Parts: sequence; C-alpha cells; structure tokens
Amino acid sequence: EETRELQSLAAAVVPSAQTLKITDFSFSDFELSDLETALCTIRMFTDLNLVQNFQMKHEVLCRWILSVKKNYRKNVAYHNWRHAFNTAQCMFAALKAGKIQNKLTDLEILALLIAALSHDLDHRGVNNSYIQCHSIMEHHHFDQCLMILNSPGNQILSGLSIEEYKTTLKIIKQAILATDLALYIKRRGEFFELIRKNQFNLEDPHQKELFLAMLMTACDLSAITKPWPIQQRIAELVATEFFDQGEKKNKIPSMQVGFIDAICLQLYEALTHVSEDCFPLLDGCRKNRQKWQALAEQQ
Ligand SMILES: O=c1c2c(F)cccc2oc2c(Cc3ccc4c(c3)OCO4)[nH]c(-c3nccs3)c12
Ligand SMILES: [Mg+2]
Repeated sequence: EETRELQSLAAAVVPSAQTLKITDFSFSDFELSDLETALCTIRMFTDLNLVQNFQMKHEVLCRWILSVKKNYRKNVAYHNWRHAFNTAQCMFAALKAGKIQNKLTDLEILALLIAALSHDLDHRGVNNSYIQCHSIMEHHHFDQCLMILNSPGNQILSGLSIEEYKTTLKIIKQAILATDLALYIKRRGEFFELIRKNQFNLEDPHQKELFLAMLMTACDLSAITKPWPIQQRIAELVATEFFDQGEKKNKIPSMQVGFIDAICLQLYEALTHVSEDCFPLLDGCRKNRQKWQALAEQQ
C-alpha cells in the first residue's frame, strides 16, 4: 500500500547532506531507490532551515514529498520524478556549494525548492502533447503543484502566515513558469546585459525575480553539466522521449553542441559571474561540449 511507503519514509533516519552527496554539482541518482531520493529531499528541506523556520511536521513533509513523486509519470523517459528530484538537488547545491543561500530570503529559498520539485508535475512527454504561446504546460505544472500543496495531510506551508503564503505562492508560480524556455529566451538578454555592464543588483525587486527565473532554468537544464558518463546516460533518456514516445546516434552529438551553444553556455557563464562558486556547472558544461563535438567530427 501507499501508506506502507509513508511508514518506511517517516520512520527512517535521514542521513546528512555529506553522506548523501547532495552538496556536489556532480551528484547522480542512478544508484538510488525511490525511498532514497525521498530521504535526500528531506535533507534538502532540513539543511536549508526550512523545516525549522516554517515549522513543518515530519509526517506532513513526508506525505507531501510522496504525493509529488506519485504525480510524475514513470513511463515518461526523462520528464519524471528523477528529473525533478535532480533539479531540486542542483538548487540545493547552488545554494550551499554555490553560496547563493546568503543572497536570498528564506521565503525565496522555500519557494525555489518547492518549485524545483514541482516544476514538471504530470508531464506526459514532449511527444504526448494532446490537450482536451502563453506557456500552457507550465500553468498545468503549477496547478498540480497547488493541488498537492492544498491536499489534506500535505500542507507543508500551513505554518506560514497568510501574507507569507501569498508571497511564497507568487514566487513558486513565477519560478515554475520560468521553466518555459520561451520565457528564458525572452528574458535572458536583459540578465546578460545587466551582468555585462556590471549593473547587477539583487536589492532591486525586478532583478531579483529575473535572477530567480534564471536560476530555475540553470537547475532545470543542469543534466548538461554532469560528468561525461552521467551526461551521456541523461542524453540517452532525453533522446528516448524525443524519439520513441516513451542513423539516430549520427545526429545526436551535433544537436548536443547546438543546445549547449544556443541555450546553456551563456546561462552558466552568467551564473558564474553572479557567484564564482557556481563555476563547476559551467566547467562541466564546457567539458561535455568538448566531448560531444569530438564525437560530432566522427571520432
Ligand atoms: O535537456 C535537453 C533539452 C531541454 F531540456 C529542452 C529542450 C531541448 C533539449 O534538448 C536537449 C539536448 C539536445 C537534444 C535534442 C534533441 C534530441 C537529443 C538531444 O537527443 C535525441 O533528440 N540535450 C539535452 C540534455 N542532454 C543532457 C542533459 S539535458 C537536452
Ligand atoms: Mg518543463
């Protein structure tokens, strides 16, 4: 039963962030059970002071994490719980190892972590896009997020005041909507020009919101930064979703270089200017570009 999964999770000991390796940008989840990802997720909340500062009951958080996990589709090859889990893991690593934690409020951190885990809820697959611009899919991901956040027993934000709740919901909404790459493509120019001119200032509310959005995209796409054998396997999953609805290997390397140049490099370059300790994401992205390019030239 589902409630048997909850007992095991609620009862278990949550090992530290160091043991779980969740502070490392190089993190991988291929060796982890579903239960183990749920533990790493508890430790993320815990070591960001979110359980303390917003008074989350253990039983509620556990049930919430499991509800979230249930609302991804495992038959979808890439856009599933593991991608969401990894996205949140990258957010955690960017906050701790990347030293972004200090540049944000606790409400912003809570919203990003929840948004990261929720940002692709009930995704059907890039191909399976039959419904019934304005970023329609991300609106549905947020609706799912909200539906779970309001479910009996899953209300991890009950400890917030009414004002804190509405702010956090606003930030969560913005953050999930930022994972539409069309919005990323539309807003990134400003971010890059504000970093190029040395005019970047997080005290400005508009520039904070813009940064929260760019951070979300950095985490969402961070599989492109992983060590080569991890990257290859995650590329393989993406390909299974893009093709097989669940000669081929000729074109893949060139596309990966195309995607890195078009979307990824500038973002990770920009993020590194904001905080130098996020360099490993840029570095890992460059190393993967080198490797795909070598394959693209017929190695
Ligand atoms: O995460 C993405 C990705 C995305 F998020 C949103 C939109 C497009 C994307 O394309 C991606 C490629 C390029 C690509 C495009 C089409 C393909 C393909 C590879 O293989 C088969 O068909 N690589 C990755 C990753 N690779 C590693 C981690 S993320 C992709
Ligand atoms: Mg998405």
